[PDB]
Amino acid sequence: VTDIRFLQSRAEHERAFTVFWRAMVGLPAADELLELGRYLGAFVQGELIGGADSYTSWLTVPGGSRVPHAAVTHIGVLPTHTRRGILTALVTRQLTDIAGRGEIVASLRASEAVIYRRFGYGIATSSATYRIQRRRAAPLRPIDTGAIALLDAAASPEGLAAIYERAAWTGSVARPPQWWRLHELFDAADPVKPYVVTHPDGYVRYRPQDTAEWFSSSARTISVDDLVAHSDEAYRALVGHLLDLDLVDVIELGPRPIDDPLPHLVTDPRAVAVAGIRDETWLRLVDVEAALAARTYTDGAPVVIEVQDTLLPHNAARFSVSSDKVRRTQHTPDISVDVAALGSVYLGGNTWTRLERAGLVSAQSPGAIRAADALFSTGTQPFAGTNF
Amino acid sequence: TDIRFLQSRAEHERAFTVFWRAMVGLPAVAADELLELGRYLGAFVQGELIGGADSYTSWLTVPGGSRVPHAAVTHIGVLPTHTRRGILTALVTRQLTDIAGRGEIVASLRASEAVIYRRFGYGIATSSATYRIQRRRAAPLRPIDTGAIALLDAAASPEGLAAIYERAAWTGSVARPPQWWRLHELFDAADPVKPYVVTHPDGYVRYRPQDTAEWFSSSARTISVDDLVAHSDEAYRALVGHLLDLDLVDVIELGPRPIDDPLPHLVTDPRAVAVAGIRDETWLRLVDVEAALAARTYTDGAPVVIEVQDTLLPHNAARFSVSSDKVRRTQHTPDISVDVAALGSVYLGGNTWTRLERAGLVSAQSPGAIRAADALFSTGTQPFAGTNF
Amino acid sequence: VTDIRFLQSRAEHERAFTVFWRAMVGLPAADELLELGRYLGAFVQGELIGGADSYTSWLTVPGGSRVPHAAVTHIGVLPTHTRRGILTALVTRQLTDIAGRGEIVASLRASEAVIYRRFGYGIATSSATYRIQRRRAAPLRPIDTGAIALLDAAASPEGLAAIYERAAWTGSVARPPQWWRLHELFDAADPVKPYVVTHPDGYVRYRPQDTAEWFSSSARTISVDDLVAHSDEAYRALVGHLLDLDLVDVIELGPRPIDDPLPHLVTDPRAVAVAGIRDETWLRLVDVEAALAARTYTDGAPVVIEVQDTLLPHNAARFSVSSDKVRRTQHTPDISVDVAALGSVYLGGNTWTRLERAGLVSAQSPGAIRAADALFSTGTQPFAGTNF
Amino acid sequence: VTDIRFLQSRAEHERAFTVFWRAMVGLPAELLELGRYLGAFVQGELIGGADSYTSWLTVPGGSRVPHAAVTHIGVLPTHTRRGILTALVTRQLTDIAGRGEIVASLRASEAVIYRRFGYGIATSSATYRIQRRRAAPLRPIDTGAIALLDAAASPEGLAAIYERAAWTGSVARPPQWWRLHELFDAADPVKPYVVTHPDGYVRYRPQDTAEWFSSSARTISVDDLVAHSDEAYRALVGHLLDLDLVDVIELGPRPIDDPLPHLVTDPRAVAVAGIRDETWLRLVDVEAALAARTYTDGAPVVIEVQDTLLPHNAARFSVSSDKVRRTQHTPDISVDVAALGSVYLGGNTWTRLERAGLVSAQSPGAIRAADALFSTGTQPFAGTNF
Ligand SMILES: CC(=O)SCCNC(=O)CCNC(=O)[C@H](O)C(C)(C)COP(=O)(O)OP(=O)(O)OC[C@H]1O[C@@H](n2cnc3c(N)ncnc32)[C@H](O)[C@@H]1OP(=O)(O)O
Ligand SMILES: CC(=O)SCCNC(=O)CCNC(=O)[C@H](O)C(C)(C)COP(=O)(O)OP(=O)(O)OC[C@H]1O[C@@H](n2cnc3c(N)ncnc32)[C@H](O)[C@@H]1OP(=O)(O)O
Ligand SMILES: CC(=O)SCCNC(=O)CCNC(=O)[C@H](O)C(C)(C)COP(=O)(O)OP(=O)(O)OC[C@H]1O[C@@H](n2cnc3c(N)ncnc32)[C@H](O)[C@@H]1OP(=O)(O)O
Ligand SMILES: CC(=O)SCCNC(=O)CCNC(=O)[C@H](O)C(C)(C)COP(=O)(O)OP(=O)(O)OC[C@H]1O[C@@H](n2cnc3c(N)ncnc32)[C@H](O)[C@@H]1OP(=O)(O)O
Repeated sequence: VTDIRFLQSRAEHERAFTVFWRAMVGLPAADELLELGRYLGAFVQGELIGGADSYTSWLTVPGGSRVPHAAVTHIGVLPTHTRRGILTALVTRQLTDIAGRGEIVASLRASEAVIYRRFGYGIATSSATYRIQRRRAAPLRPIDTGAIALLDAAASPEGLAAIYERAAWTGSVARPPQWWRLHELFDAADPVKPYVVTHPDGYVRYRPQDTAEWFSSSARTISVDDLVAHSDEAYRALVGHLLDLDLVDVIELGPRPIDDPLPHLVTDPRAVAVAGIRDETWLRLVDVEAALAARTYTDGAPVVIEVQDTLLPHNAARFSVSSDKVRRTQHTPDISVDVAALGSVYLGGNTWTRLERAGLVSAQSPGAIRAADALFSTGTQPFAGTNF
Repeated sequence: TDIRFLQSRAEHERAFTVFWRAMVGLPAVAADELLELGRYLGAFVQGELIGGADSYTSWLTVPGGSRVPHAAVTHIGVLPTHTRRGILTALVTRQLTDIAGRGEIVASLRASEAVIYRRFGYGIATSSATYRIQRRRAAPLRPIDTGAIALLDAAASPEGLAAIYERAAWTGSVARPPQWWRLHELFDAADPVKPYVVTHPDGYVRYRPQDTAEWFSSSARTISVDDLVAHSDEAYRALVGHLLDLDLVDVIELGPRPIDDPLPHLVTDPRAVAVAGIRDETWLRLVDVEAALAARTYTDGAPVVIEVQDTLLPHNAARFSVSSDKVRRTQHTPDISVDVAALGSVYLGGNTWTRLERAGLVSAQSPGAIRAADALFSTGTQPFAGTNF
Repeated sequence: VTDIRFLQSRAEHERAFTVFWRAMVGLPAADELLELGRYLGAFVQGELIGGADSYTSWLTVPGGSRVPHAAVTHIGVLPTHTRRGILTALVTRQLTDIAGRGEIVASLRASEAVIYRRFGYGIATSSATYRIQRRRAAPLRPIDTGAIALLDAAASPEGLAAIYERAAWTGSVARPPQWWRLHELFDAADPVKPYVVTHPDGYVRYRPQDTAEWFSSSARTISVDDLVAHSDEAYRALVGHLLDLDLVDVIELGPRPIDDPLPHLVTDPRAVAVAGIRDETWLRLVDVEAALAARTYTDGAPVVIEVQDTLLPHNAARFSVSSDKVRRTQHTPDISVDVAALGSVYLGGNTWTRLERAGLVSAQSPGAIRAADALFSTGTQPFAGTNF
Repeated sequence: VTDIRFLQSRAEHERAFTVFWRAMVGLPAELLELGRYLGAFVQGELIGGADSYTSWLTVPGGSRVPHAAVTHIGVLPTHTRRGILTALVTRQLTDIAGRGEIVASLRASEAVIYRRFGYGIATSSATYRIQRRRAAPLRPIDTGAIALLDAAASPEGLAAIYERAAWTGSVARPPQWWRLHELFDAADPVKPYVVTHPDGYVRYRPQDTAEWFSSSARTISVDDLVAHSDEAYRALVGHLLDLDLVDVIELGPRPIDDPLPHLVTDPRAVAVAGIRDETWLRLVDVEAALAARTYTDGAPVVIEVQDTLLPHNAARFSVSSDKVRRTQHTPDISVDVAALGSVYLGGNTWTRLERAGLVSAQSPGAIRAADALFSTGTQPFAGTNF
């Protein structure tokens, strides 16, 4: 009755866009936004009623390695065909196809947080929203900003793509040409054009809010939609530019890392308030063995992790993880966990102790948890400054 | 201007009114019930007491579980008629030197303003979070065993809850002396809404219903959890599971809680748990840096040499070789340079070396020096106190 | 000093539109949206300074009969000519002209509730606005939905007009071609296009709200502007479709009947909240005898209602009303009421007991009020769902 | 394991109160009728309960039927989802039947609890906000019989005025109810004004008194308006509209069809600020309830009632203005007892419940004939909570 196959014609590609938009209901150019050969379709009695797509991408794992990543998106089923196992059919077929392509991880941005964990996706990174009261944000230590250059209207999508390409922070994802084309359209839809300030090692985009009432007796606020900084000097210089921007009362940064050292840049840490925290990267480990081997660890003793994976039985095994070697093992495990929770830990956005506390990790010794956290610990919280 | 310790009870009573004046907006009990007799410092100009700073004999749990001698600093304040004259600096300098002589190695406080104490070496070492849970959306991801849960609402005593709290082992946890419990006896008496107290063999939870006059209103029946003590993973799930299953409750507000509280991982809908706010908590001041670094545990990494800057306590201004095996003073060239305030921020695991280096508070001489230091100091849980003073 | 005549030129029709817009102050080709030979103009010293218009329409009265109805609208006088009796002159001529056309009722939508009762208009229907918390709205009984069809971009204004034409609910009014052309203009101006879902016996139009901030932690809301259901099965199927939309958090229905059985469709009636109730149909009985005879009654004993009418003395008489016959009588009345309050009861939107409680009905015999409610009682609250 | 019995000592009744308060969680901190409180005991400890009061309820036609005012229902959170409430409700309803009472009603804390037991939403209440400056009377309103009785009001005197209540949906206010409201009035520092009429009274309290003499909207709140006559109703409301310092008058709870908008020249001065379910009605004896109410001079209709908890009501009833008896004739209408309760007081019609899928018709005119019989002129309303 229901057939799941890859889309193959421009007519099928265009219909999948209409189907995906319909399922999203409230989402605000034709097929120059897609990558040919990765769009799955769900057909009942002939008509296309759902689908799931992905893009060839990479993902930066702890240690800087850039792993093959499938950026899953465009998932949706028409309301006339929901609750029939169609998404499950799409996701199972998609992950198997992602595996055959040599890709090691897949990630998405969930429209609802109750959908994808049953398929092995785990919340691996989170994002924060900061509101800075600029009048209270004098820098604790001097900030240079000498290399700052204004590029407001002269900025191009090709120039910002060149700066972003050298992104090295953990959790960062590829921004293909199709992603920049999509944001060319978003920029055209907003009448307020964004300011672009650059540094030799980064840039920052910001837009004024309620401009019709700028001179009012309220908080003139700007909104930063992208902050790319490949060096500590660039991070401080770019942030320092905002703290020194005249006429600005409130600076809103979002999405930003949950451990962004904004409170440590100012004499008054309370000038920086966290206005919200949200789940970001839903990571699905497609090849668990290859994923664990692509990431780096600390000089600890090896720990054996038994992973449970129902959709991909190839990952259901025991792995000895160490800074020296990652191998399949038959030794008794130190930790047993499902692939979804392993994905939550994989990028460093969660620890083994906290997932065990929630009841998602089974330990054989109280110090097995400590040993595993000693290996997997990272210095920065992972963060994907990009949505798709 | 004379800075001396208070001695007579009249001076202790006057220092409380002086502290209340400095706080301006703080909400009848003898001062001796809430004070430690030999620990209150006073600031005198002419005969008049115009400021002071106090502390309590306490402990603090550092990474590794060790319970370190800790000075719970509080009651700090100067009258507005004597501010900007160096009086607080004289109080803090005398207080920190006295804390050192008592053999206590750390001091912590709760700052009324975030712009006061970093100049004295205090660093934000822990933070607290506020969660709002939409109970209808918070069905447990895995089944939660609540059979050991017992209702103890009116039968709870300050002495009985103190016995459960004493077994606190989480990093950042601080002592709750009898004076702390006496103070919260008064806060409970002032509030007409009495709190529910639900217990588990390894913990307890206190919660209070909000706007009771409009309880049956359209919607948004909220409860407020002011204390969640759980010494076990099973106790943690049972106590939270008790909250998620409470009938008639629409919104559950937890605060203050650890910033890494695994509430989003307990429920099928992580977005049923929303972070409503994050605030600085522990302002930590390392009084004996060497003894503090030696009391905590580290991972099996290579040693790192940290050069510490300390202006108030030059005894700490030195170079320390930090490793899981030994912590000693060294003359070797350092791998990392930091002031004592930022070292305090990292000490409990609430900050990493990379993020402080990014803010310009850490100077590295090798690229991997930061990575090596974070490998040693990293911890699995964010530090958290859950108690104020 | 003041001349009242019908407009006859397109230049006059265009100015009457400018006068009406000026009188409305804050309201957002005109001959395409107008019906000629029905627009009255008020001329002072030659210049057009006010007017009153109407459309040839019908109105569904209790029992299903479709009576000749004058859809009055476009009433307005310039602020430089108010409080001079011009509206009273406009309304008197209009109602007399409506009477000569053989039309028996007139209705309008009042901009202010203090204007039209002095002319015999009474509030005959009211409308409600519902907000449904979708997560709490599981159906009490299973609702089928196989006959539901998505028709979003394939919908035509002509097709929905064909579905609306079968309207049989009490209070429903004609939607002339001019009305649909007017709503073509509203739909073209809004960049957000509406979803159109159909059933063999009805349809429903809905629009997503704040689409720019759809994925944020704020309740994703849709707004239903039209719900047409000619059968209980169509009503349940269409509403059931809304309750099953996967990404929707809040459903707003409005305007809807004040007795819409939404709370009885769900296990949690409090998932449906009434966000407001407002007067809708201002009904004016032009031919009281013909109106009373066109509607149906219950098998009760006749009651004699004495109607007071100052503008139209043809209605100032006593009428013996029963399920069998409606006649003029000289017998002593059982009930005395002005035509304005009779209009309020005429569609079933009010009862005789409550209007007597308000002091608008006088009873001359014991039990006359009780008897009158038995005849005039209806099972459904009247409702138009259409504005003009 | 779990034992369900009636309480027998005041010590048990008092703990049942604390257990009820515990289950209610956030309810604010003698008041009982002995011999009507059911308790749930596991190993000698009381962990749940359900209580009721001897009361009456005004059904269409004015008849005052024996009514069980259900309240105090609650189970400790350590013993929920084990069938204890179902055991309490089953025992309670069978006990209500044995006492000769024909209806039971309650005020539900959650709307998702009691329908499975046959309770139906029979009345709803509304909250009105009147912009007093815009509320001039449409017709002149007399008020010479209005008398200020503010501090001279007594619980015993006001209870005598309420006793003459004849509107459909009204319930008895026992002495225990007035004692409970004596306690609420003593706790509130703002004492209520009490204005009387020969046929009614009205209680009102000023809102936010601390900022009265200079703010945006000085509002008063009317918590009780009892009026046994059209003249008393207009006089009492007219008194409120003529209070010189009041900007906004808030009435609640009031009937959903309160003719306030028809009293003023500006109907939009009266806004509906909210609508909430009120009476959850459970027909304990369907036949006797159908007989106690009045109907119009229509043709008989046969109603088939479904009732799982009380099979005595599972039958077919011929309803007419002359006679209500059990019959074996094929029914014209089929309904479960919960939905029949929704219509019983006139707060719902057969057409709207059928449209919601709660009524099945066997004849085309059966729905229309049933509405002809059951129609009432006033929406039912219980100006009282318990
Ligand atoms: C990467 C992105 O683009 S995120 C965008 C996701 N898309 C949307 O939100 C569009 C709107 N929604 C939809 O299109 C659909 O509801 C989908 C795709 C989310 C789900 O499609 P379905 O065909 O209904 O899924 P399926 O039948 O396989 O359900 C599998 C299980 O997940 C559950 N489930 C699926 N979707 C949801 C949901 N939205 N909320 C809660 N539970 C869900 C089902 O109950 C079922 O559980 P069960 O096995 O215990 O019965
Ligand atoms: C643990 C606790 O209880 S926290 C409670 C702290 N108490 C209060 O906040 C009460 C209100 N404030 C006060 O009483 C006083 O302002 C105090 C105690 C904070 C400071 O007392 P002072 O006598 O003015 O301090 P002192 O003169 O030594 O100032 C030292 C430096 O800190 C600065 N400083 C002190 N307080 C503040 C403040 N509230 N805001 C900003 N800067 C301050 C001074 O400007 C000075 O800086 P400088 O050396 O560059 O000139
Ligand atoms: C169907 C629709 O389109 S409704 C749209 C109605 N139009 C508007 O609201 C536009 C703005 N207003 C206007 O154009 C004018 O004020 C109108 C049309 C409301 C009234 O026109 P006028 O020529 O001033 O009316 P007119 O002089 O005949 O007044 C008759 C009586 O009604 C009263 N009246 C008229 N309008 C109002 C009002 N808005 N508020 C209160 N009373 C009014 C007058 O006071 C007068 O009472 P009186 O005899 O006791 O002195
Ligand atoms: C008249 C008055 O006083 S109203 C006051 C009502 N009391 C309260 O609201 C206090 C808070 N709630 C409680 O104490 C309890 O939840 C009670 C009393 C409502 C229910 O007690 P329980 O022992 O859990 O009821 P019980 O186990 O018999 O449940 C019977 C059914 O109703 C359902 N149910 C019972 N209470 C609820 C509720 N609050 N929400 C949703 N469903 C419920 C159960 O799921 C069960 O359904 P099922 O047969 O499909 O599995």
